[PDB]
Amino acid sequence: MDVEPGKFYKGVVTRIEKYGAFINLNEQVRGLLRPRDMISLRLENLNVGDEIIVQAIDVRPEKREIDFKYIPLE
Repeated sequence: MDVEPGKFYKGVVTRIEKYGAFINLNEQVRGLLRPRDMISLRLENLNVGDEIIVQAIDVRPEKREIDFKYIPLE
């Protein structure tokens, strides 16, 4: 699966950082979910293995990483 900037995807939380949560979308696709981009869910309540529905903000090939945004449209 490939990821486009602005499309809707579900991902799984790998680890909780003090500045966000790293989430995998696909075998070679991982990104970062930041707290100010979160609506109903806070980093403080997220656990390793939780499936979170997010929208892709920026997909940067040069960086191989993606920004995630939390939406009430789950």
